[PDB]
Amino acid sequence: VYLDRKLLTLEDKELGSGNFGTVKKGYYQMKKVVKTVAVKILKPALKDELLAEANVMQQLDNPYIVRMIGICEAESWMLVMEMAELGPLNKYLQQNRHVKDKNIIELVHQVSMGMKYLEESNFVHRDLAARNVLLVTQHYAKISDFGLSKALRADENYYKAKWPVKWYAPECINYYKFSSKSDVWSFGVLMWEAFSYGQKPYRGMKGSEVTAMLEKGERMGCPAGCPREMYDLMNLCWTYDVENRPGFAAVELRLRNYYYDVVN
Ligand SMILES: Cc1cn(-c2nc(Nc3cc(C)c(OCCO)c(C)c3)ncc2F)cc1CN1CC[C@@H](O)C1
Repeated sequence: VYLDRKLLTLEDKELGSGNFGTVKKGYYQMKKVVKTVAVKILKPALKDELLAEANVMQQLDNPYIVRMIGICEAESWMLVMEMAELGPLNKYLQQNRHVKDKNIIELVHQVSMGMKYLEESNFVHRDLAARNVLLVTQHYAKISDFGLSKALRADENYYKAKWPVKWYAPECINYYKFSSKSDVWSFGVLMWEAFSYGQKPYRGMKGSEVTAMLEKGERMGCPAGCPREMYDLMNLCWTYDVENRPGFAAVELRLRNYYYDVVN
């Protein structure tokens, strides 16, 4: 878990920024091979946020989740993760419009598998969005950014709490209640983004107006070229009633079936 700072080389080129500090590309020397890494580098008591993130990531072990290599303490705190070279899903899709619906299905299914695993592990992501899906290849996606994630208690199926309101289920807004079903809501939004080639959801609207729209039963439209069955799934993810909204097992199962029908 604790990494040697002298085995780590960080590139001066920044990769991304935020109110924690930065993220940078680098290399971690293993026994005989060098591993390319993404390093989240810490700049009041937000130290414990990073350790919590690392603590969540240490427990997760799935192909469709970004792997933690370890933590490094030196000059600043540093969370070392494996590198996904192609970067965020939404930016990739914005710049690669030729990508085919079948490819997008493949990627969203991969995300659904990662989230099904996360659901089984009783973790809530609480920030599932296309920006937080990182591409290893055009055909391999991983879920990133566990800074807001929580391990559910063995007796509860939800967590009670600056929010990405556009990705949030009604019960998150109305009751501050975060569950794997609320991750499912966010996945619907993520799907909409993917099939819109990285377009922003609820363009030009304030959170309060988004909340108002959803309350009236209104939902985002079916993106250009999006198969109707995938849009059906988005709407199912946007089921207002948490209890009737499906879990990731059923969401994943629907994606799996549809995808392997497309390869047949
Ligand atoms: C916590 C964290 C981990 N990572 C990682 N990034 C990468 N690869 C990567 C990331 C970006 C943003 C990226 O785009 C750089 C700007 O074009 C590219 C080409 C690769 N590989 C592995 C990682 F673990 C990135 C972050 C920062 N997040 C902020 C919002 C979300 O987009 C990412």
